[PDB]
Amino acid sequence: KHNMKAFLDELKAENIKKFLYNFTQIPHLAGTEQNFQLAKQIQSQWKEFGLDSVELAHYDVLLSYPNKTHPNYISIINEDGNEIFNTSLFEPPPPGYENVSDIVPPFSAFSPQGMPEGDLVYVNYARTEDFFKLERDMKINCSGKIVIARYGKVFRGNKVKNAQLAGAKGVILYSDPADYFAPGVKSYPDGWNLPGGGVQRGNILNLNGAGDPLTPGYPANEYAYRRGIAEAVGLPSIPVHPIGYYDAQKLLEKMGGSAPPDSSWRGSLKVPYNVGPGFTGNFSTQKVKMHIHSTNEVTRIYNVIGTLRGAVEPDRYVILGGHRDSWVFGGIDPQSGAAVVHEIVRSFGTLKKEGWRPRRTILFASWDAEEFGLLGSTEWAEENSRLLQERGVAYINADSSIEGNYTLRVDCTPLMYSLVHNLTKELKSPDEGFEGKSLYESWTKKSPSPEFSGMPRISKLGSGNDFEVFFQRLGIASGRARYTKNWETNSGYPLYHSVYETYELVEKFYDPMFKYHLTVAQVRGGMVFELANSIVLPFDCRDYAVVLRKYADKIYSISMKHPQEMKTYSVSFDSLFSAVKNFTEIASKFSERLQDFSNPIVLRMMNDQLMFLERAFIDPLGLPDRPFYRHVIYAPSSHNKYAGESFPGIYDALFDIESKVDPSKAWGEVKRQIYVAAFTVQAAAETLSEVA
Amino acid sequence: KHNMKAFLDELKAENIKKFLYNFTQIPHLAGTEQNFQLAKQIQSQWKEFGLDSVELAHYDVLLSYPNKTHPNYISIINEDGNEIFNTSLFEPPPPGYENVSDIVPPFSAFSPQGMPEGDLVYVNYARTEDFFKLERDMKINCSGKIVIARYGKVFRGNKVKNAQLAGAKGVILYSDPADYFAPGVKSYPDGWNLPGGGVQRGNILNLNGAGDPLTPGYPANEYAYRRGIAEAVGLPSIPVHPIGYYDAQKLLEKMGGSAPPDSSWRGSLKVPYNVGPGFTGNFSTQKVKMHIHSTNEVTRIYNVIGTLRGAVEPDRYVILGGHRDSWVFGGIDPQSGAAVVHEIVRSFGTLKKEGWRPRRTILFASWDAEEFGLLGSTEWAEENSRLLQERGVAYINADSSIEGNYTLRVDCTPLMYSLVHNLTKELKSPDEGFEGKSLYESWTKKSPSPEFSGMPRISKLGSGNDFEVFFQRLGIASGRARYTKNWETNSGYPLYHSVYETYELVEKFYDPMFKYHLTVAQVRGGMVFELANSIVLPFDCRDYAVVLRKYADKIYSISMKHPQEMKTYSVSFDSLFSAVKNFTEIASKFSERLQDFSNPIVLRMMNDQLMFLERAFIDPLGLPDRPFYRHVIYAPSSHNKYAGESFPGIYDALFDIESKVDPSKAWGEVKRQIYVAAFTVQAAAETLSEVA
Ligand SMILES: *[C@@H]1O[C@H](CO)[C@@H](O[C@@H]2O[C@H](CO)[C@@H](O[C@@H]3O[C@H](CO[C@H]4O[C@H](CO)[C@@H](O)[C@H](O)[C@@H]4O)[C@@H](O)[C@H](O[C@H]4O[C@H](CO)[C@@H](O)[C@H](O)[C@@H]4O)[C@@H]3O)[C@H](O)[C@H]2NC(C)=O)[C@H](O)[C@H]1NC(C)=O
Ligand SMILES: *[C@@H]1O[C@H](CO)[C@@H](O[C@@H]2O[C@H](CO)[C@@H](O[C@@H]3O[C@H](CO[C@H]4O[C@H](CO)[C@@H](O)[C@H](O)[C@@H]4O)[C@@H](O)[C@H](O[C@H]4O[C@H](CO)[C@@H](O)[C@H](O)[C@@H]4O)[C@@H]3O)[C@H](O)[C@H]2NC(C)=O)[C@H](O)[C@H]1NC(C)=O
Ligand SMILES: O=C(O)CC[C@H](NP(=O)(O)OCCC[C@H](NC(=O)CC[C@H](NC(=O)c1ccc(F)cc1)C(=O)O)C(=O)O)C(=O)O
Ligand SMILES: O=C(O)CC[C@H](NP(=O)(O)OCCC[C@H](NC(=O)CC[C@H](NC(=O)c1ccc(F)cc1)C(=O)O)C(=O)O)C(=O)O
Ligand SMILES: *[C@@H]1O[C@H](CO)[C@@H](O[C@@H]2O[C@H](CO)[C@@H](O[C@@H]3O[C@H](CO)[C@@H](O)[C@H](O)[C@@H]3O)[C@H](O)[C@H]2NC(C)=O)[C@H](O)[C@H]1NC(C)=O
Ligand SMILES: *[C@@H]1O[C@H](CO)[C@@H](O[C@@H]2O[C@H](CO)[C@@H](O[C@@H]3O[C@H](CO)[C@@H](O)[C@H](O)[C@@H]3O)[C@H](O)[C@H]2NC(C)=O)[C@H](O)[C@H]1NC(C)=O
Ligand SMILES: *[C@@H]1O[C@H](CO[C@@H]2O[C@@H](C)[C@@H](O)[C@@H](O)[C@@H]2O)[C@@H](O[C@@H]2O[C@H](CO)[C@@H](O)[C@H](O)[C@H]2NC(C)=O)[C@H](O)[C@H]1NC(C)=O
Ligand SMILES: *[C@@H]1O[C@H](CO[C@@H]2O[C@@H](C)[C@@H](O)[C@@H](O)[C@@H]2O)[C@@H](O[C@@H]2O[C@H](CO)[C@@H](O)[C@H](O)[C@H]2NC(C)=O)[C@H](O)[C@H]1NC(C)=O
Ligand SMILES: *[C@@H]1O[C@H](CO[C@@H]2O[C@@H](C)[C@@H](O)[C@@H](O)[C@@H]2O)[C@@H](O[C@@H]2O[C@H](CO)[C@@H](O)[C@H](O)[C@H]2NC(C)=O)[C@H](O)[C@H]1NC(C)=O
Ligand SMILES: *[C@@H]1O[C@H](CO[C@@H]2O[C@@H](C)[C@@H](O)[C@@H](O)[C@@H]2O)[C@@H](O[C@@H]2O[C@H](CO)[C@@H](O)[C@H](O)[C@H]2NC(C)=O)[C@H](O)[C@H]1NC(C)=O
Ligand SMILES: *[C@@H]1O[C@H](CO)[C@@H](O[C@@H]2O[C@H](CO)[C@@H](O)[C@H](O)[C@H]2NC(C)=O)[C@H](O)[C@H]1NC(C)=O
Ligand SMILES: *[C@@H]1O[C@H](CO)[C@@H](O[C@@H]2O[C@H](CO)[C@@H](O)[C@H](O)[C@H]2NC(C)=O)[C@H](O)[C@H]1NC(C)=O
Ligand SMILES: *[C@@H]1O[C@H](CO)[C@@H](O)[C@H](O)[C@H]1NC(C)=O
Ligand SMILES: *[C@@H]1O[C@H](CO)[C@@H](O)[C@H](O)[C@H]1NC(C)=O
Ligand SMILES: *[C@@H]1O[C@H](CO)[C@@H](O)[C@H](O)[C@H]1NC(C)=O
Ligand SMILES: *[C@@H]1O[C@H](CO)[C@@H](O)[C@H](O)[C@H]1NC(C)=O
Ligand SMILES: [Ca+2]
Ligand SMILES: [Ca+2]
Ligand SMILES: [Cl-]
Ligand SMILES: [Cl-]
Ligand SMILES: [Zn+2]
Ligand SMILES: [Zn+2]
Ligand SMILES: [Zn+2]
Ligand SMILES: [Zn+2]
Repeated sequence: KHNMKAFLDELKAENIKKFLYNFTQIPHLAGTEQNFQLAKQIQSQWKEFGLDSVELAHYDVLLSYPNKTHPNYISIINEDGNEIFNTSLFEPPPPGYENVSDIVPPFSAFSPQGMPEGDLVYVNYARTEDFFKLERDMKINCSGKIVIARYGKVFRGNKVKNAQLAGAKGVILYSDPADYFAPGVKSYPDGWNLPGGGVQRGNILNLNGAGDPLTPGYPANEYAYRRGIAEAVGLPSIPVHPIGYYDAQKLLEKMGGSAPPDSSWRGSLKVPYNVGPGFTGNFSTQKVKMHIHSTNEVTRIYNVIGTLRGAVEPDRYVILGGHRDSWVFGGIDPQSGAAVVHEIVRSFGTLKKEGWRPRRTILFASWDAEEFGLLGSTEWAEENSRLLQERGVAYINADSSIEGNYTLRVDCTPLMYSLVHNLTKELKSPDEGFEGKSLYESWTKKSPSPEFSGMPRISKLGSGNDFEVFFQRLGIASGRARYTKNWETNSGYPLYHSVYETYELVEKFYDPMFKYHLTVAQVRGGMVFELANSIVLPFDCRDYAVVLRKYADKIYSISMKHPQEMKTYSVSFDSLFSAVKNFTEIASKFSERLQDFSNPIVLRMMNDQLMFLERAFIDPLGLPDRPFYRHVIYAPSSHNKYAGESFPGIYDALFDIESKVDPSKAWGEVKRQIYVAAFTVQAAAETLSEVA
Repeated sequence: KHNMKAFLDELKAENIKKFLYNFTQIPHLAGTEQNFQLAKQIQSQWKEFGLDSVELAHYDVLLSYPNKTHPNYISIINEDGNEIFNTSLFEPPPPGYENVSDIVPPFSAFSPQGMPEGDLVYVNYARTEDFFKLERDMKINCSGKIVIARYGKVFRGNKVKNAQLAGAKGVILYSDPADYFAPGVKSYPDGWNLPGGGVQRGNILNLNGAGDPLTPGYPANEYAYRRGIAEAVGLPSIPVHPIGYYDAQKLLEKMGGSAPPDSSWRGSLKVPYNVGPGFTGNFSTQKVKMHIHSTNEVTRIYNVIGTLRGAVEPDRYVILGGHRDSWVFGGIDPQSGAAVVHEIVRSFGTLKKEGWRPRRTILFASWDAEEFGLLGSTEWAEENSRLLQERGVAYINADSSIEGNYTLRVDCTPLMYSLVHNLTKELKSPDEGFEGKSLYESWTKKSPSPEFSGMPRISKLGSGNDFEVFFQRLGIASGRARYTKNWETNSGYPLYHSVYETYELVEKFYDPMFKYHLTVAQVRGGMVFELANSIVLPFDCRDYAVVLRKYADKIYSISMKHPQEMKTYSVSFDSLFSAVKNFTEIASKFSERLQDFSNPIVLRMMNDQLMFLERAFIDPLGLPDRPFYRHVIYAPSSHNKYAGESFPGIYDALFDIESKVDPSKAWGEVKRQIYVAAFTVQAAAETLSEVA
């Protein structure tokens, strides 16, 4: 039989292992020849595997690279202008890779050039609340200072935006052992921890879903009109550079000024974690100098797009996509995901060769330039937005398959919750101590839902990955799954975006039997299989009703911290709860009809109502000042692009509202967002009513 | 048989006559009790007629009314402040209506209040080119002057916007006999011309598709957040009032200053048509004073929505909509259209009672507050935008059925051209001298296409009516048809928006046998019938390809008036012509497939490609500073809301470009619009490619 079981059984751990090794021998940095060559290899193999069509879709987008002959570094300088300490120019390469060419040295992609010199301020994680603490409580002024921040907690682009708004003239990012060195584990190559010379690369843009900085709204094709750099979206205005903790210790150890305000500001280095500004008495005339000479350059990038045409609904697309570009070797990020995609394509193709086809079209994507701001997926979705809008059933992401070996992690739209529960009950757990048990059982035991007994935790979609354009801009039901660590005995994984993130890292420490990779291939591949083949789309609208009520309770509880203002300005959540109540009623009735209808028009009408339900949460006017975040229920947090926020329009209107100098105007805007949200929830509900 | 012929034969001229009489006995001004009562009558009758459901959809929107106890008027005042001449407070009512209550006196809806006093400047039609002529050629400064403009040529809202941008402190609008009095015809009640005491009512907003001024983007429902008046969309900032030509003559006769620049500035009154400023020597100390006391008030409005559920595709909507609110009696505008809609509903219902149903759902609408800015249709489309976006096949408008008795006038998307040709070849001409001939033959003879022998003229959609939200905002294929005058022996019709526009006007002078009304009911009703019942949607994509090439030629020819700048800034139309060429190729191939496929999924897939083709021309970012005009091929002209402009983004970027003080920036923006247009044409084309 050609059924999900056939598809699943054909997936092999050893294949995924072979593909991961194959993809991680040399760096595949976006816009380089090596990553174009990998694209052509993947294109060829997907054709060999049996896909109907496999094309490259290329764009010319703004990328950023260090200058090979003018290296980036940071100094402590003395009064005579002698640079008495310099940060490293590269990470010591790991065993056996010491002769590998083209390893990009650590840098912050899209930093402007500059050589600012000044006094340091330490800002903890550079989060919104860290700057509140500095400015409001500690009375420390960052204006004209170089800020040093530890990586962790939030997306590094938000840190830079926060430092810029505080008036900083530069930012130094560093990896603190508190956040990147698990106690009792050895650093690479002897364990999975970050060595003192290791450094996290990464872009520092604030694109808010725009895609290529020069072409917001439109694909960066051969005739595209480009904004001038001064009008580009999301570039930082101050120099930024990342360092490791050996180098950070040399920068922090001399810090004077104010003590850290409390223990949450202290990392693990043997330094006082003084906030500054500047150095203690004897060193008070020394300064910090950055030297950044990276350049932004419009560069060609290549997505691979594979199509497996549907037998019955070829105009309905289920998309499995993940990136291919990496900072260096991409042992975890993204090649552990890309190897799983490759095996999934291979398995679907085996079935296709035996005469099978999925009901709906499956599209497979290898995205480029994800690490530079989700550029490849976003340009392609801009090019194809009309097809995606009217035909996109779902998008399943496929970045890093593992960040740990403890349990599953799933983030998805509520419309997929029931699909994911059902699938994981039919998969075997690969966990020690759960042999013969389902993945659902092990996952539920290791990661219980905070709200329901006997259910697992499933998180909201945030961002920082290639689903953002499909979900938050276009309103296509989206999901992701991977294996993760125990968050209660441990900040991602330590070697993230370092030269040390290699094939050996995965093979030796994360997943030597490739059983977690295989489990992840079964979950992603199985979701795609069900989405593409189920007669009725496997979305349960009733799960959206439950979460909408949870999010309405949550946003109301935030507002209710301000009872006097709610009285004064007549701020009511009645309309939103009314909309949520109606959504619950209409969804329940729709579910009954879905169960209770041989009629393919009624089916397809009902599948269309299912497919367009996520779409109904899109507001074509976008959220305030973020026109590419159009989904009214979910947006990336304005304080941390990685985290999802629910009812983001209302959340941001209420955020720090007590500090707004015109409360009438601020509360007016809260009420406006309540209206927009109530209206959108009711409008989405009405898409599930009888159509005439 | 239940076929189009049965539907058509059931339509009766005498019914349409009865309904028109019934709808025009008293005024039905938006937001008044009489128009709520008419809504309830129509709702009841549509139910009686056999529709499946008939509901009222109400909204609370900003309307504008004169103050009953503080009348609007205009004076000439002398130096002592004595008002030596006052304009009329009302139009002399026509025979038999002298005791009719609740006739709103002439006013410009949404005028702010004020009593400005100053010197007059005559500005011809107050068009963009008229103000160019004043300011650039004649060196006449309108700043601080009251401007007087004749109605005609362009939408009166554009006149007011133009006068405001010229610095005018007030506007007087008047009906010149040149534009409202056909030579050799008597004025009402003895003929169809405008009497000297007649006055044209009408709103003067510049909404650019926003709908209710206080709620752009969202329906004005019971919990809606409203903008404060100062942030409202589209309100004028200077007082405006309309007068008739008896009163205009008294204002114009004393005018001094500069002679009119040429004969195109002279109307038909016995006055010199001097431009001013101010009066000739003896009267030079007299001024003009306006007194405007109208108020804007949020007011409830009611649309009637009738549903005739489709038998096979109930989730596909064909909409027949037209307004019900009138300035006074609405003898032509809108009740000649509304009576035709009523008869169309009656006929469809007769068939429904015999067991027939259309393939697709037909929705019938009686829109409210059209005369105050398309408010009823726009709020309802804002409320239902998700349903309309994903399910709207077409929108057929149904305002005034007659503006003359000469020939047909059709304005529609190119996707309907072939539908309209085919239908009109199957209808009888009602014209004298064409008995036994088709409507196509008479229409083609009387109104030949400017480009093709043996074809009739079909115009682009402009705006100023209830299709605007469906077509320019939402991208639903739209059309309209009516009977019109011979534009070559004659500015709409003379009695437009006057108390004299009555049932008797129509019955005595326009259409005594109601045969033109009947023809129009056959065309509108027949279009709806074919759209709702044809197995394959009756849209020919190839007709869009032909017009796109015409519009590309046209916009290129405008640019080519500036060869030096095109060289300097490297401005190429290559990408747009390439996109148009591709559209032509892909449409041709799609047409072959459409002809060449028992498979209802392929059919519906193909019908979806047909339905979403108009949709593909929508850009979700809108046109510059006009976010509700989203269609990239067609928008209302920025100089005249009534006229459609093709490639409006490029057109506006090129408009008066030689007067821009930064040519590099201006030509940059031309190139940007070329890119947006090329991309959108190519993207629309690709929706017609094989789907996988
Ligand atoms: C959740 O779903 C429910 C439906 O189960 C929706 O209920 C609607 O709520 C609105 C707003 O509260 C009601 O609006 C009211 O409508 C009255 C007229 O309704 C009649 O006519 C319409 C159309 O003809 C029919 O649909 C309806 O069946 C009735 O026959 C108005 O008269 C009301 O206005 C008056 O009172 C208000 C409030 O005090 C005053 O402000 C006004 O000035 C005026 O005096 C009012 O507008 C509507 O009737 C309800 N529909 C129902 C029950 O079917 C909820 O709106 C929905 N939630 C959300 C968030 O959308
Ligand atoms: C109307 O429809 C036609 C198709 O019939 C489209 O034609 C495309 O035109 C674009 C832009 O001109 C071509 O873009 C070029 O692609 C080359 C690579 O193409 C190959 O690879 C892709 C994917 O792998 C395949 O789709 C394709 O079949 C080829 O195998 C690039 O190398 C070109 O860039 C180089 O030259 C340019 C121009 O001198 C330089 O600026 C660059 O720096 C670089 O050196 C270029 O990008 C594309 O190949 C065409 N597709 C075809 C013929 O199938 C039109 O674009 C379309 N019109 C519009 C408005 O969309
Ligand atoms: O330009 C961009 O937008 C991104 C480019 C690039 N993307 P790339 O480097 O390819 O991928 C980074 C994705 C990090 C993200 N973190 C998160 O989602 C962590 C967010 C965090 N949640 C969690 O940490 C979390 C952990 C365990 C669990 F069971 C559930 C949740 C939170 O909600 O606060 C994740 O793990 O999915 C980059 O981040 O540099
Ligand atoms: O607020 C609004 O937007 C409109 C409210 C209200 N709408 P309401 O009062 O209900 O309806 C007014 C519609 C006038 C429009 N003129 C036009 O389309 C004339 C535009 C004109 N074309 C023509 O005059 C024309 C004539 C004959 C023919 F065979 C083809 C075209 C042009 O292109 O320059 C028409 O005839 O369709 C109003 O105009 O006051
Ligand atoms: C996840 O798995 C569950 C459990 O199998 C699925 O729910 C089940 O769905 C089936 C199929 O529609 C329901 O069967 C129906 O039962 C009713 C009578 O109770 C009858 O009217 C129908 O003819 C049919 O036999 C079943 O009740 C339902 N079980 C539940 C809700 O507990 C669920 O659909 C799956 N989720 C997916 C696929 O997203
Ligand atoms: C308007 O009326 C015209 C004339 O009837 C319609 O065009 C005609 O459409 C029919 C139906 O598809 C075409 O018939 C086909 O002919 C080809 C062989 O030539 C064959 O492959 C098919 O099996 C079928 O018999 C016909 O050719 C075509 N005539 C033309 C283009 O001159 C047109 O579709 C109508 N427009 C509408 C309904 O919007
Ligand atoms: C990248 O940097 C190179 C080299 O920079 C030089 O060496 C550095 C260590 C430092 O001393 C710089 O100031 C030096 O210029 C740049 O190449 C130079 O460009 C200038 C013209 O701007 C030229 O006169 C120099 O001779 C070049 N020097 C060398 C060694 O080639 C180059 O511009 C930078 N690449 C970029 C910005 O993309
Ligand atoms: C820290 O580095 C500076 C600069 O060194 C140069 O740039 C580095 C990135 C690396 O590529 C070096 O090889 C380059 O020479 C050192 O200061 C320079 O020292 C040289 C030779 O002594 C002198 O002629 C230059 O003028 C200096 N440049 C500057 C900008 O001062 C410095 O010695 C290093 N400090 C330490 C402690 O190693
Ligand atoms: C509409 O106008 C009335 C009446 O206006 C009065 O009569 C005019 C001819 C002129 O002389 C005005 O200045 C007069 O006020 C308004 O009613 C008046 O409102 C004021 C309070 O603002 C009150 O003191 C007066 O007595 C009222 N006069 C009468 C006759 O009722 C009314 O405000 C206006 N309606 C609106 C603005 O909606
Ligand atoms: C033109 O009208 C003004 C004002 O008349 C008032 O408002 C009109 C709309 C109408 O409703 C009249 O009945 C009102 O009296 C006349 O000037 C007024 O004259 C009266 C009585 O003579 C005097 O007491 C007022 O103060 C005047 N008001 C003003 C504003 O001047 C004027 O006479 C009329 N001119 C002509 C030629 O008829
Ligand atoms: C990754 O695997 C691919 C596919 O097997 C290898 O590319 C092939 O290499 C052989 C030997 O050079 C060639 O004959 C084939 O033409 C290649 N096939 C392609 C490109 O599709 C590639 O060498 C492997 N890379 C590494 C680093 O092991
Ligand atoms: C317009 O026609 C309607 C429908 O016939 C008339 O309304 C009816 O009037 C009769 C007599 O008053 C009532 O018994 C019915 O209840 C009404 N039917 C409705 C409202 O659906 C209406 O009187 C006519 N108007 C004019 C001005 O002639
Ligand atoms: C911080 O520092 C600069 C002076 O160097 C000043 O201009 C700026 O306004 C200061 N801000 C605060 C809040 O003190
Ligand atoms: C793999 O799992 C084991 C067993 O719990 C654990 O001790 C080890 O830390 C895990 N490795 C990684 C990289 O998380
Ligand atoms: C028109 O008139 C006023 C002076 O009353 C002046 O301020 C304005 O700038 C003038 N404009 C031109 C173009 O002369
Ligand atoms: C009706 O048609 C006749 C015959 O051409 C014409 O003389 C008359 O002007 C027309 N009436 C109107 C209102 O256009
Ligand atoms: Ca772009
Ligand atoms: Ca609105
Ligand atoms: Cl992922
Ligand atoms: Cl019309
Ligand atoms: Zn990644
Ligand atoms: Zn990454
Ligand atoms: Zn009208
Ligand atoms: Zn009108």
